Amino acid sequence: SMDVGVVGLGVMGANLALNIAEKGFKVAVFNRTYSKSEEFMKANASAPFAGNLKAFETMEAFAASLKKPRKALILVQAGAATDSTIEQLKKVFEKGDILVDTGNAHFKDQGRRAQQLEAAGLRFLGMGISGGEEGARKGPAFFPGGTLSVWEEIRPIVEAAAAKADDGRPCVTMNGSGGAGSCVKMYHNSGEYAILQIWGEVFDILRAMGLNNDEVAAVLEDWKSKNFLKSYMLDISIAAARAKDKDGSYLTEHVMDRIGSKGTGLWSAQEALEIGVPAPSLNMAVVSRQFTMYKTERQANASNAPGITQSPGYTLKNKSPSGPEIKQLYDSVCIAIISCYAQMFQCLREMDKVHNFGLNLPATIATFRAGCILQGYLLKPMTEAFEKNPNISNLMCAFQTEIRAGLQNYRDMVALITSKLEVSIPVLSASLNYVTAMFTPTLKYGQLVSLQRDVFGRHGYERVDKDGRESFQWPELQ
Amino acid sequence: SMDVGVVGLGVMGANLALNIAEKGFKVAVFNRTYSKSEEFMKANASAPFAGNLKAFETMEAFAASLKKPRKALILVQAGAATDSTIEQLKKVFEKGDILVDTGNAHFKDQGRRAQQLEAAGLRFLGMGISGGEEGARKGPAFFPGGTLSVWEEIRPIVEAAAAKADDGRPCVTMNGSGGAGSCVKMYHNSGEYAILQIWGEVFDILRAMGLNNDEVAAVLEDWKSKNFLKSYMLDISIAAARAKDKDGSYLTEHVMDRIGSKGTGLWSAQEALEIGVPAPSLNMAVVSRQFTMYKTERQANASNAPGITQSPGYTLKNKSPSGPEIKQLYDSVCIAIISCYAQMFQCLREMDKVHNFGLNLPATIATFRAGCILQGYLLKPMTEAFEKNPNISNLMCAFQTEIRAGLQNYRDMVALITSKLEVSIPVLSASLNYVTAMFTPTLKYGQLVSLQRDVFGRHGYERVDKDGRESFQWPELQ
Repeated sequence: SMDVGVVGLGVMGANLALNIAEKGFKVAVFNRTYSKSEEFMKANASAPFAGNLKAFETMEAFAASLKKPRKALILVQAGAATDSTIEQLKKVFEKGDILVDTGNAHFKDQGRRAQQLEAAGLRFLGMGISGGEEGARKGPAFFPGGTLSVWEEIRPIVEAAAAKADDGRPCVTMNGSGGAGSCVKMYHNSGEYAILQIWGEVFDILRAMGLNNDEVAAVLEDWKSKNFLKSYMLDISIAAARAKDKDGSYLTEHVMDRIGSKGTGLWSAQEALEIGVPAPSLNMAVVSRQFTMYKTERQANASNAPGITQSPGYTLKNKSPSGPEIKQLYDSVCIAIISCYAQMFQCLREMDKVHNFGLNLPATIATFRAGCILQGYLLKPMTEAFEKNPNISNLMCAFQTEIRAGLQNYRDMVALITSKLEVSIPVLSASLNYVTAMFTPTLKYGQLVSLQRDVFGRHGYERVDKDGRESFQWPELQ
Repeated sequence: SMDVGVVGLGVMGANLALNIAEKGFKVAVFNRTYSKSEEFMKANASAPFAGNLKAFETMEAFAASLKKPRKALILVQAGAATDSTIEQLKKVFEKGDILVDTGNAHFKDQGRRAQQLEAAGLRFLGMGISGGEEGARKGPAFFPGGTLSVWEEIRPIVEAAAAKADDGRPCVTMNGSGGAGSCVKMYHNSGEYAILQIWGEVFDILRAMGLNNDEVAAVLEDWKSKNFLKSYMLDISIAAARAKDKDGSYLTEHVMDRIGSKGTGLWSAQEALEIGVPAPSLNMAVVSRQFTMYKTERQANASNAPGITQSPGYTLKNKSPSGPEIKQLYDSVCIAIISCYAQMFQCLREMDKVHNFGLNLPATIATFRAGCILQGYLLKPMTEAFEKNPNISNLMCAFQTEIRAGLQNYRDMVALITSKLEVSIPVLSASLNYVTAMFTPTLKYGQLVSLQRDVFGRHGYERVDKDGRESFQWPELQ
């Protein structure tokens, strides 16, 4: 009798299964195209734990092997296929069993699937998984939401396969009801986008300033040694920059500049907008990708107006990590990244208030420390900040010191990049605005726009001295 | 019999009624609280066209008086209010009649309504209207869409009431089917958001640079005479700036910095994101308002980190429009505004192909020339530009000259404001990135990010030299 069943042998599904197999649990496996199951069993025939790997043919056979209550991690990356798979399962399953969708769809869909199901007798759980291929095999992070009782049943299996933080804690924790887990995964992917784009801009900026791919890597490597930015994403950027083609040249130069995406980012942007929390970096991260996808249009515009974007340029006198400007960039990045995290958490906090998940923010953040793509040093003090005072106005307050120290440098660096370089910095730019705007008591432009709306729409405006709305009597303008 | 009916007497309802009856048509009126109709016919009983106005009892009556096919213009608040009203009408009308919704619905709802109604034997028309209270009376712009059949039946009343642009052409045209008209209005409101914000930013910047409310007015005033920026919104900004409170001080100083919104801008942002078209200025326009609504949080953040946004500052030598700095700020705005319109139009271009509206852009953009909020000089050359080459890659090229000339000024100003001023410039900033990004053939950050996605997710990447997708082999990182 199998302890758990894993549905869908993808990048994640197969690695995850192994991980759980190696942890000692007997796992029934199942794929759409049985053939793949074969190839799978093949490449892993020799593993020392291949005895815990039972492959199957028919759902109905697969379902009987699992110890009641069955437990099935649906690892089929889809939207539709996930619903299709849920139907197959739902039929061959019995009252009480569990269906865990580790899927990657809108938290709103999870609220649906769950609700139908409980009324149909089966128990559901929407759970996120971050770590990628390696993370899946070695130990990712999970972000569950759903029935409180369902968690306790599954806890042993996931706590064992989760990555362990520097404090022995497994990076998994019940985040709250319904789609709470899928929401956290969504916003996680949201911050991921903003951060990857930040590194990407750094690359573009340094290249513009005269550094070649190797010299860039040395500054990333220096920044890694300074510790504050130590992160997975930083590591992969270094790999990405040093990478070389078969012909011995930098890979990056042969890469078509069009960034694909699969939606998590897009939705987080739309919901942030929906509920109304300001998250400029999260949006511009998606917009920045949209920029690339329009390769054809950009090429046409260029032809129509040759070198219109031309600037004076700025070639670096000191291409070494200790150079004055490179230190200016460093601070920029540190703050920029901090604001990305800030916005990400503010969205989550607000999302809890609105959907009432009963989210335990400091418990959730703690599970970001390893396995997931967002892992890195900064997660330590951020976890502590939210542990120390859970009702903090905003995450940036906790870093008031760091921020004061580099804010001017942040301002100078983008001022210089803007006037002198021929590079677009969507995210680095939006992030600075987030910082300046969020620490400003009175935004004057809000006074003007507020009045304007009254001029044509007669919407009225709030006053700082009275109460209620006031509407001004305006002269005709046509 | 009656020429046409109007339901709902908001700021828009009443005025449009008078607009229409003044033009020679008999207009049946209805409303929920018959009191409101009483108050309407009340205040307007002396008008030389009152005999072309008739307040009604019930829909039985209202629908009774109208020349068949009944044509009704619903003018109530969007949402459930509209839904109800259409249902009441539905009972009291007959095969062939026409329901013209004109109250700001998300273009997807209109397309649905169209079908509902079309399967029930009635005709529907989603028809946006813009111009505000004054414009509603003097003649605004209309953005209709749905069945062509209805259009030619309504063309007289809407043409006669709409504003006429220079060439004497009225600001109305059939925009396409279904929700094509509401879509145009949605994006019209989206450009409006961005541009209002740009003026608001100008106010903030000059105030920061030392100008008092009356001195900025003089700058705008000079900008108007330069003609290129002549626009409605410019005019109202001037009024807004000049306005004084009963205590004889500037109104803006007593205004609560919180910008309300009603959705159209929000959705335009979400759909632009959805179809994937890059509209950074349209997106940040909504965010900038979000920034203001978080007044409480901003106030708290400021208390926990006093003087954190403290900057060098920059006071101007001459507060006269002849000031060199004021001159570059001018180029900045010109260019900023041009990209706003550009983004707006690209959104519609793609919207049309995805949703197959059969929209004729040059006809559509021509109806924006007068009556609507976005009206101004620029709409003239822009209209020409699209009549000249309908499949021009991006409107920005048609303005290559002006861009080439002011681009560095635009960069230097933004650089200056970023470095020295204690103000946030969300949209002036995003718009500059839109310009630099859209004219750049190769965005290098796209190369890094592209590869990054491969590292962890094994998503592969497109090559500029091979064709298809490739995936590299990477070192373990954990």
